[PDB]
Amino acid sequence: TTALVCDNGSGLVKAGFAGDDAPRAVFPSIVGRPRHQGVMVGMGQKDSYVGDEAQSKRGILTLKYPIEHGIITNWDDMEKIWHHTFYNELRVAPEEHPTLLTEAPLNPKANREKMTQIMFETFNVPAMYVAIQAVLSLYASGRTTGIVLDSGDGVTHNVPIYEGYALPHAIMRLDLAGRDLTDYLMKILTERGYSFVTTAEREIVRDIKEKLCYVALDFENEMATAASSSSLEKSYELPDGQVITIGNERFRCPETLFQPSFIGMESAGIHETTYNSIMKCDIDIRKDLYANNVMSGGTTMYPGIADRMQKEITALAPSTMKIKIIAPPERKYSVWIGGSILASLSTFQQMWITKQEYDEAGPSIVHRKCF
Amino acid sequence: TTALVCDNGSGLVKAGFAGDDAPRAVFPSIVGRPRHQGVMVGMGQKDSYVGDEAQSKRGILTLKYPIEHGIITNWDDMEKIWHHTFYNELRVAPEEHPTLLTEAPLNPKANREKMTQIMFETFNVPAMYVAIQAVLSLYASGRTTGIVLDSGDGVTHNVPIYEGYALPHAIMRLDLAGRDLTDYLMKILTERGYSFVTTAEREIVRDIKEKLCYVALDFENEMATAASSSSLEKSYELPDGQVITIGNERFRCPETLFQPSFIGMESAGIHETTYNSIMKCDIDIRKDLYANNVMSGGTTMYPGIADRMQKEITALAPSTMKIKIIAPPERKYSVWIGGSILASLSTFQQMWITKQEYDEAGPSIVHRKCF
Amino acid sequence: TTALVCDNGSGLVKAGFAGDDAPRAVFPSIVGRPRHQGVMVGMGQKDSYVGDEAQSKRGILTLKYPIEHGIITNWDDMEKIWHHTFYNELRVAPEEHPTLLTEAPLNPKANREKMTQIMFETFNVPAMYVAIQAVLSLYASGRTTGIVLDSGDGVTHNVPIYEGYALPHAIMRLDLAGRDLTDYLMKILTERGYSFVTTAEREIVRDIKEKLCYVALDFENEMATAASSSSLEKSYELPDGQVITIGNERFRCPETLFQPSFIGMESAGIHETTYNSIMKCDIDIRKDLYANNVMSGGTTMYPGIADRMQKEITALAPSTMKIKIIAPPERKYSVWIGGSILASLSTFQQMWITKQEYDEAGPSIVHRKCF
Amino acid sequence: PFSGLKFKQNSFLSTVPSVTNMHSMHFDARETFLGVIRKALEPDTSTPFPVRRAFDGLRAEILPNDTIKSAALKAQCSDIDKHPELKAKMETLKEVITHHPQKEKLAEIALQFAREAGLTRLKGETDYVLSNVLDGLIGDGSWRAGPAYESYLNKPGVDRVI
Ligand SMILES: Nc1ncnc2c1ncn2[C@@H]1O[C@H](COP(=O)(O)OP(=O)(O)O)[C@@H](O)[C@H]1O
Ligand SMILES: Nc1ncnc2c1ncn2[C@@H]1O[C@H](COP(=O)(O)OP(=O)(O)O)[C@@H](O)[C@H]1O
Ligand SMILES: Nc1ncnc2c1ncn2[C@@H]1O[C@H](COP(=O)(O)OP(=O)(O)O)[C@@H](O)[C@H]1O
Ligand SMILES: [Mg+2]
Ligand SMILES: [Mg+2]
Ligand SMILES: [Mg+2]
Repeated sequence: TTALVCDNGSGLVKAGFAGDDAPRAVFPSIVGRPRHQGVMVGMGQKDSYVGDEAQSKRGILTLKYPIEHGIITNWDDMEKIWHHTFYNELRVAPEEHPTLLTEAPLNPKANREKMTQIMFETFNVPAMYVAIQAVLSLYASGRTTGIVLDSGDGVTHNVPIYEGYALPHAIMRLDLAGRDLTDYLMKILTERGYSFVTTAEREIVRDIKEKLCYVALDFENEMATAASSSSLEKSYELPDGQVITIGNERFRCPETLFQPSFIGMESAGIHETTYNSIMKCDIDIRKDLYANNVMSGGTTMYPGIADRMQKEITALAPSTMKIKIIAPPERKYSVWIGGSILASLSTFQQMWITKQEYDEAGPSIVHRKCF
Repeated sequence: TTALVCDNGSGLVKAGFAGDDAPRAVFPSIVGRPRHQGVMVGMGQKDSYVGDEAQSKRGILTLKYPIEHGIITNWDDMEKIWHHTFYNELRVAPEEHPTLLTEAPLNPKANREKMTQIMFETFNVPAMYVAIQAVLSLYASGRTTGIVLDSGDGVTHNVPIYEGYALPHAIMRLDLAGRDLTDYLMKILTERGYSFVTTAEREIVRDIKEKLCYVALDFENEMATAASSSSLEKSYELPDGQVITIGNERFRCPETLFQPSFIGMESAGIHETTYNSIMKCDIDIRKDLYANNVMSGGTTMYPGIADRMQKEITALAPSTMKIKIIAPPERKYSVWIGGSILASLSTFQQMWITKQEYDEAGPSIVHRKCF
Repeated sequence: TTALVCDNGSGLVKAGFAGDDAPRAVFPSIVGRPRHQGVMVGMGQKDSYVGDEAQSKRGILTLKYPIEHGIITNWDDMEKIWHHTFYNELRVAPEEHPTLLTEAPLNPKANREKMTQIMFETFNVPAMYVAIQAVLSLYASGRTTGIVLDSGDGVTHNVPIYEGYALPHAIMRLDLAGRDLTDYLMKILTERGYSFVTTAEREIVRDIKEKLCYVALDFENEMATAASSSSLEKSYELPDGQVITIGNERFRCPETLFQPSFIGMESAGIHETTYNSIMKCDIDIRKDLYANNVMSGGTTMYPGIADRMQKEITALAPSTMKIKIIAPPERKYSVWIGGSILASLSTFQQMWITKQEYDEAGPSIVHRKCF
Repeated sequence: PFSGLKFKQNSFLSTVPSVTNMHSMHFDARETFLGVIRKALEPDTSTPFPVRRAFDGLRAEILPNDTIKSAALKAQCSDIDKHPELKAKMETLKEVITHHPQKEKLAEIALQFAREAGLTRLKGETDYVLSNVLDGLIGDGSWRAGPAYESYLNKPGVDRVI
């Protein structure tokens, strides 16, 4: 009867039932094959771990992600992770409950067409629906207008939207996200000698990143604090026991969101592609978009990210009028929670994609369901 | 029907049936030719004693070992000792029961290829299997993870292994073992004048070693106890009757395991090639290898060897996290007992090497059976 | 007046004057302490041999390298080797000639900061400069564009660079190199019983490697030639006199460059991290990088390495357009020769790091000199 | 018959396991080699639709994903004469993988699974899928003998060397 909502996270698959406040189970989107001998006779089974059991056993696995840049690449593994959601951790029959997949805007069509074809012809769900990420996040705001800095693990994107109506031409999207943060953090740990090489260490780099890295309010003046390096450094215990420490590399890594030339991609920062999105929008809406900026996605859980972009968009906006940065304390789950709302609306049960209308339509039916 | 497991010990051949708790018969791996006149007419027969009857009659024999450094050298004598196992002391027909030979890692290929060719084309056993030493010893632990300080009579080696999966590149192996202890003990008895020269006396040196020699907790501070030589010396009755005594040479001999420069081999000690093995392993496993160190093999029956390496690896490990040394009270038989388990598993009877698949394969079949 | 250029080789220190075609003196980067009694009275002096005199006297020494993985570890010994360069074999006063140290990209900062602090405050050179390895190697090419497979003794790395301008984000670097070849060759000689254990034998393993090992064009089909082992084996005389022979282990050792899972490191091979570097580069340059691939460094003196990677990158590139592998016959000295050119340019004498600008700057001056 | 169809390059490099992995005794090399061939034959999205879902539709009854479907697949491989319509559709896929643009890179890795993992330990008695897929990549089909030999014993000189 009830619906399931399962945000296909680029880094962390978030899932749960409709109308629930918190998502039921959140596990990292990691499938992993083992890579060693296995001279034991009993424990050599289960030749592909996925999810949390791949997370704990990460030392003997080649951890690979099925989704990169918001684009689902390895469809063989992507079945394996969805089978882990429904059966292994939600323990629900997928043939009984309707689902609601979510995806980024401006991804390829085959990322959407295969995703519905692998949903019906494999899992036999009754009805599905595909939602744009950031337009779910306004339902989490409980507010019907304003652009969204939805920065995930794999992609960041801005979906400007006035009350009801979106701006499809002004949707901007950058591939710089948490993996591009993690890969750049791996580059700058080598300057302090902490050479973290392979995928098991690429996991523990993210544990360094999510526990330590903050973004600076003023980059140069706080870099000068790291010159008189007195109180900047913290220190992190690795899983083996030996401890690291990190100085200016702690805040220099999340400046990739603002200077994308650090990883060498030629783009504007997410403070500027914010303003470049609002300049693309029509002139009446611009007063309301400046008062309504929703930070969303797990990348935007950096401390100081709201105080930075409120300063930095103010540098780009005409200073005669106010800016606001709506950064709720549930930004990590905002796409799910707004997804949990939208499936629960009584005006929505005609907006699904049912199987009985799929069968004469084929996989192109989702292109005539909210583009 | 039942299987035999016969650990080809470098010093002591351990053998018995599958599923038995204790090995059936343990005898030293000594073949010996006589070396004198034999002017008696009746007792001049049996021109090559082997095993316990060579042990008791050791005064008139040139006792030689067929296996040195874990490598089987004299294949003519190695038939003679295996014929003594099956017929003379186990009294079983080798053509009826499957066998399970065991061997050290990183030994030559011809030590394995000849060993199977001399098993089928001489003894005609139905099925055989060759196991790495230390991976049997985890079956004796009943635990699926952790490195093994498997120090035998002829070779010591570390096989690090996480749950199921081994680390083949991190297998380290040193040739320092009990014979290198015995030969160094013969060198330092001459400092007290106890000149033990030939192979019969080389046997009774080992009886001195296994009854007296302990390893020191702190080498220098306990050497200083031997300066005020008051209570260190014990005393040992030789088989002729005259008695010896031994002071600092009692603990200085098993320090060869820790300072291999005493016998002049340029290596790290077995406390350090432990840590050098775990540094070679990947960073997640290192927390679990430190909690799981299995002492194994008859050399590690020295009293104080567990209290030493728990101290000494702690000096090398990062001190923020715990170390454990799993030293069971059956370390002498741990390779056999784990070998007795592995042959008894119901999931193993497809893992043999049968004769009917040998005949089209030849002796290279064991290289495609667990390397 | 003239400048010195001294490539801090990870395995072989290459040194000489500026503007010279060949480096003046090449000696292995080995310092060695003796490890025995020294009961002679006269010859017991010179308690630390280094260089060629440690090479000839290698039987009584513990040969240790000061640099591993391109990172200078033992700074006490690293003074001793540089003192051997300037005084003992170049016979030049370091206070008169400017120097030019070279180093790998993506090494730690303290490998660079200490290296300049130990250059001025110990040797008092007038001016120094630190260069990236592979960007010197294009000067040896006499060509201003193309990536470089600069594989040394300690590290391999790719520095993609278009005409003038480098690609700093696309610099890739793997620690697999000649020592990881040598250590794997030591592992696979034990399969033929040739147990070479300690550092003196680790030296003669490299003499086996550099004289015998070739890389195969097609690995599996030439492995099948070793099945019908007729003409593959050569044979090598050890320094004692006894001779070895080697079959499939001759080409299976340099396949570690292509299958890094042989030494168990989880990475792509150097054929693939080539292509992974060029995919990171921008789309216009990719046509010119494919026509310009410079093999460099002494590891790439394997016969057949050019014919292999020209085949293997062709398997990864889009086949509509050509590939080239620029493998000159001076790849062993290419980093030095390009270093000999760069110091000789008339437009370079303002690009040094002088002492008079060092004194108010401190060791961080090299971070504002070409990163 | 499947014209106008193509694949993306290097589509299978993430799927091929390490060599130390395939030296496992609990490594059933069938369903991980097919899993390479499954990923390697993933059709690129530049192919048009009505040739895409037909070739994908041929796959799901030939190269399934679940370990129970491929285990069910081997069941009719014992009596492949009595199942003609699936047996006849297999050589179509054999024709497709014959014209695969990375055939040599497949055929290099396809018999790398044969030796290191022991995929071809039956050598003439392997079932119908592993037969012709290897025969699709290896043209002469000379994989019957050759991985078994390993040059066991030869001593052209002195004894143990120390
Ligand atoms: N508390 C945190 N602090 C810093 N970074 C975080 C935090 N939580 C998550 N992240 C980053 O956000 C990513 C999770 O984003 P995710 O919610 O998966 O986006 P999506 O669901 O759209 O893929 C993680 O990879 C991590 O790098
Ligand atoms: N109780 C003991 N105390 C001290 N040393 C012992 C003891 N028992 C055996 N040893 C030493 O261990 C060696 C036997 O090791 P063993 O278990 O036979 O190894 P392997 O089976 O590999 O030859 C003997 O040489 C002996 O010196
Ligand atoms: N002619 C050769 N054939 C094969 N291998 C070689 C040859 N010359 C050098 N090598 C290998 O290359 C390494 C030397 O690389 P080198 O040029 O010294 O790198 P670096 O200068 O960065 O230290 C040595 O380890 C040696 O094993
Ligand atoms: Mg998200
Ligand atoms: Mg033993
Ligand atoms: Mg060098």
